[PDB]
Amino acid sequence: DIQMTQSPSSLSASVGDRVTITCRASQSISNYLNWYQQKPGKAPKLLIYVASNLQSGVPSRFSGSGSGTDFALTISSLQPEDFASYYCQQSYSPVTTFGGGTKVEIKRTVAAPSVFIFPPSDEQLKSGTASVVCLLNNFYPREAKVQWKVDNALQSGNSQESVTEQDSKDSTYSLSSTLTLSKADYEKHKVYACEVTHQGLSSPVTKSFNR
Amino acid sequence: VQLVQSGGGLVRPGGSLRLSCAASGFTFSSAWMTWVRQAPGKGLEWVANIKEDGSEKYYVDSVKGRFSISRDNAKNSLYLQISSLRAEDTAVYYCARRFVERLWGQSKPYDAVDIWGQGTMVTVSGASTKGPSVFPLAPSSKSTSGGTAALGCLVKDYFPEPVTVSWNSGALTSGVHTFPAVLQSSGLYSLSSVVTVPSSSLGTQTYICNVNHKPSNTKVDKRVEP
Amino acid sequence: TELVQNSSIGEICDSPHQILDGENCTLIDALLGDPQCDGFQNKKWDLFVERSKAYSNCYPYDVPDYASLRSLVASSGTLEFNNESFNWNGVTQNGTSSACIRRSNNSFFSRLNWLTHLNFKYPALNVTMPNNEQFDKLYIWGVHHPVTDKDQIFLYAQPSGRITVSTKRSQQAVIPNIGFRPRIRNIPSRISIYWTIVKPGDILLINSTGNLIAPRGYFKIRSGKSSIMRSDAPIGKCKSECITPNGSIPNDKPFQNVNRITYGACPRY
Ligand SMILES: *[C@@H]1O[C@H](CO)[C@@H](O[C@@H]2O[C@H](CO)[C@@H](O[C@@H]3O[C@H](CO)[C@@H](O)[C@H](O)[C@@H]3O)[C@H](O)[C@H]2NC(C)=O)[C@H](O)[C@H]1NC(C)=O
Ligand SMILES: *[C@@H]1O[C@H](CO)[C@@H](O[C@@H]2O[C@H](CO)[C@@H](O[C@@H]3O[C@H](CO)[C@@H](O)[C@H](O)[C@@H]3O)[C@H](O)[C@H]2NC(C)=O)[C@H](O)[C@H]1NC(C)=O
Ligand SMILES: *[C@@H]1O[C@H](CO)[C@@H](O)[C@H](O)[C@H]1NC(C)=O
Repeated sequence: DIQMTQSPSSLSASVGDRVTITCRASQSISNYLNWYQQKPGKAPKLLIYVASNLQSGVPSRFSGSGSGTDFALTISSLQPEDFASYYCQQSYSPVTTFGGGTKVEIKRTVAAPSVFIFPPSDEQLKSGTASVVCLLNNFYPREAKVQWKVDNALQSGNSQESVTEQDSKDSTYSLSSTLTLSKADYEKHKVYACEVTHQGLSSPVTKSFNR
Repeated sequence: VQLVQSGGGLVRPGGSLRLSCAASGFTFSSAWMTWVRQAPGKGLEWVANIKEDGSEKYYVDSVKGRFSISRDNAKNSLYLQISSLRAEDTAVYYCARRFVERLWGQSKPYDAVDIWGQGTMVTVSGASTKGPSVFPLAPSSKSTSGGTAALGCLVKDYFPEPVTVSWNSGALTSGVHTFPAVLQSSGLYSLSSVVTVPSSSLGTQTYICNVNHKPSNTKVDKRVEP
Repeated sequence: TELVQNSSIGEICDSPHQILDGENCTLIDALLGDPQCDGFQNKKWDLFVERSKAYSNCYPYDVPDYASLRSLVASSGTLEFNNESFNWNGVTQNGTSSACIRRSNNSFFSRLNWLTHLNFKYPALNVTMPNNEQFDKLYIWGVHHPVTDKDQIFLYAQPSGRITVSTKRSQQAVIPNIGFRPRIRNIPSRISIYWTIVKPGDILLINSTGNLIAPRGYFKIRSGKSSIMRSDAPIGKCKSECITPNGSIPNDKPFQNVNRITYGACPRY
């Protein structure tokens, strides 16, 4: 019956900044609000009970406030392990819904990437499929471009990539773009290169390999 | 104390499926119980409420007439009958113990989750189950930096993921990145799990990733050898 | 014609009716003894005005029968409290908590005694209180609900506490419910506040094997003229027979479309 609206959908702050998340709904709820924290790829955690009351294992830097229809989750000094998607629960009669998440990122230090390329395994090449993997390890910011080149020819539509959720310690990201070609189409070539473009790199780095 | 689930997996759209959630460590017969889901990469969504006595049941509007929550107080278990599966029902259905009480003699009582389960994947599509083909990532030359090397395992062509990758039965853990699954055009998934080890311990230290795929009864122990 | 007194002055007059403004306090918090409400002790009123900004800042507590207690306490119009000496041999008194602060120190509700074990022995308590006064008494007590079996044992030296409060017309028995429940004001434990009316010539009986929030005395109860009202209208210096949550109002016109809630001589909409 009663629906919410969280703001913002996603944000970016520095270590030590004071970040706040807004959580509004239709009717006047007053104290009937709770806050949650999903550590990436894990179950949610009780953060704040009844607008403002902190819970077990909740650091002192978190604080909730509000009444009626306007509520705020505040981090007084943002930290590396605070990377999570935050939710705010409504204590209506049926717990209709609870807000669409707010994804926070530590976003700091501008660390450069490291690149490694991997040939297709011998056991895979017998099964008629070739898979070349390229690794981008411990970099920041999110934004990075992986470029595949087969005999120095640009490749598109035949590669896929994924990024690790942000590390809770050094706070960097990791990416693995994999190129997939049929073994018949694969052996037609020799030079396969992985071109990586990123801010922390003064020039694009190319890890390549033969055969 | 925690909860445990089972009963999730792939089902053709329009099919049925039953989720179970066993409880332990508290008085089960005296607490409201819930089901909560989130689609991959999306936010969390409430699904169902059931009363301590199993008398009053509340559902989100998109599942009325299709789902039915239930519980057994003599034992310690929840149930979420799931019929007429639609494609938008693909989500990890968690199991919470959301109870409620009055906090200052209030007319309506304040509620919140009591704890969370881990959730089982409930995918829905016309598809077939197949196990992955785990292939090694050789940490050969030029694939090793000056100070530290890098290797991993590629887990390719496999369906509904909950997939688990461990290194040396759980010995090698520090410095591991298990990448989220990417759904490739063939309707199959594919991910990789990498780990960085010192560039000097390669010819003497053995490295084996331990991939286990429950929906296909497929566990492989592949040696990553330079 | 059609004169119904459709306007209010926007404020509540402190005369002739003796108005008492709870401000940050509710009637129950001042009734129990919340540190911020200690200025309300033994104070009388004809009308007691609760505010929307009121809050509790002691130990998290629930009152299951909140409506009748709030109404019948306000009906008597007095917070006059008479200390009684119960015989609590073998137990430890004046239990304090960190969530309930007096004068930069830990404390608890002023009218309640939080009994714990004495040398890890908490005997079966049987206190009988006669009430030979010509008037109905009001006793207020509670039941502590620890969060773990460890706290239950460290607080009372008794895994299964029981409480029985009895008279010659009633008998109240409560069982504590230990459970892993969230914090409120940084406290996972909770208290359930109960009341018991003791009529003249009837003895108060209390059996408690654990978890007893003991009373320190009684309140003078009577179904009097005084009442309570929820209102955010400020209290002003004026005189008006009629009072509504929207303010004070002249009682000259016969009707009143201001608010269905009125106190005093009012024109009965
Ligand atoms: C009632 O509860 C509040 C909430 O904790 C207590 O904190 C005080 O809240 C007021 C609200 O604005 C703060 O500002 C004060 O406002 C009054 C009214 O305009 C003004 O006269 C004061 O000079 C002050 O600016 C105040 O900083 C805050 N803390 C205090 C007073 O230590 C409040 O104390 C409680 N009592 C009252 C009468 O508000
Ligand atoms: C538990 O806490 C209560 C809190 O009121 C204590 O009650 C009050 O304690 C003070 C002690 O400073 C009493 O003041 C003086 O007590 C002495 C006896 O030592 C007496 O000779 C003086 O004439 C004066 O009364 C005070 O009377 C007493 N009651 C009130 C209503 O303030 C109580 O003592 C604490 N301990 C126990 C075991 O209850
Ligand atoms: C209360 O305690 C007294 C004294 O031990 C005992 O005789 C009585 O049976 C108990 N119960 C009631 C209901 O009075």
